[PDB]
Amino acid sequence: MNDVIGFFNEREADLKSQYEDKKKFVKEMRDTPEFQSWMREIRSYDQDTK
Amino acid sequence: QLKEDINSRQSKIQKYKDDTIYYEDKKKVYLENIKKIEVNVAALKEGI
Amino acid sequence: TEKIRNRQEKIERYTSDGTTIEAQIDAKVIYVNEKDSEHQNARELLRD
Amino acid sequence: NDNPIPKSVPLHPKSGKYFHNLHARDLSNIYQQCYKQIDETINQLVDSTSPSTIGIEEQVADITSTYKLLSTYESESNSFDEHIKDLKKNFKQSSDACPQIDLSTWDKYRTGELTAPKLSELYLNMPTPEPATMVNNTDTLKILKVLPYIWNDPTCVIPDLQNPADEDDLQIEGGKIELTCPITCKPYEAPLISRKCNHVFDRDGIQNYLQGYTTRDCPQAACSQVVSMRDFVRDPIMELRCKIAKMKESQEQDKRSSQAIDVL
Repeated sequence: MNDVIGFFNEREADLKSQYEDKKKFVKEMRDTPEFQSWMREIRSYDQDTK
Repeated sequence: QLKEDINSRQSKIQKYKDDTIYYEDKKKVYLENIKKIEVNVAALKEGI
Repeated sequence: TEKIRNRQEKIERYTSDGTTIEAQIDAKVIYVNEKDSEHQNARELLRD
Repeated sequence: NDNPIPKSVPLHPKSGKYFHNLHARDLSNIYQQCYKQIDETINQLVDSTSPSTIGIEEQVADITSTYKLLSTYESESNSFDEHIKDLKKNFKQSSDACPQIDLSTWDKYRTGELTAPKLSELYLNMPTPEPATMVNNTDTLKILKVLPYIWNDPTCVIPDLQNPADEDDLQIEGGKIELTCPITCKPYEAPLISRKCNHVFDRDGIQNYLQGYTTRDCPQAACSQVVSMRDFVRDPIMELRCKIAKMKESQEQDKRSSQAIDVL
């Protein structure tokens, strides 16, 4: 059991690392340079409304 | 007590032999994986 | 591979030690048998 | 299930260390000391009882029962150790056969769908020791059984293989076994007997007959065979008979002399 609990500890550490990587991917998915390109296309459309 | 200790040590020797057998089996599996990687690399190089 | 190498080196050293300790324990068996004979002599001397 | 405590798991090398360490504690020294003690007690009892005192039969039977019980104990102790080693071999083979738990095999074992050998269950299921393939026949037992008859009379023919009652119905017609050899007019100081001749010889003059000839015929009658030096072995029965005969003749001589002097 000491072997299996050490193995499960390293497995959960790997899962924690993967979860951190997914959080980083979520964070970089937003605030993109394309997201920066947005909110001024809206302004350009607002210059010439409907 | 020495006879008991040396019998225990001989059983330890045989279990080391078994452990080395399992390690050699793992090494053979690793070599098979290496050969598969090598043939994949050869195919990729051929495409290259 | 180096793990297997040092494991089998330890196995060979342990087998050599086992052979040497088998010779040594045969020597000890002769030793305890002759000590038992010396006690049989000593106890009969004490008896008489 | 519930509490994650699997019933059994495959053996580990670290656990293999303890498995190799586990052994059944020995009684060889204890058994041999007990055997030597009872043998020397029997030897002391052989001449201990007063020659005029009669009735050693019950003590002989009690000592025979004690020796049989000791021999049974030794046999079942050997059964114990052989069962232990067989159980260890079977358990190690079963553990080697079973796989190893790495990812979820431990979970499978915990859920009960996977089973591993358990030394407790195997030791509960091991057969009870059986006193089989064992014979309670020793030289000490033989002399213990035959000593009451020698005490009654120096010359006796105990075997009843031909007929249970005696050598032939009710009359033995077996003559007597003489302590003093006609060849050597002296008590047997070196009683040596053959497993084939079944005759006791002093060996003082027997070596003279056996020198120069590899095999020589047995000088005694009722048999026809040739034996060498190495077929001779020590026979405790012969000197037991000699000692009891000397002790009885000494006591009877003392009694007759004392009574004759009391007459005067």
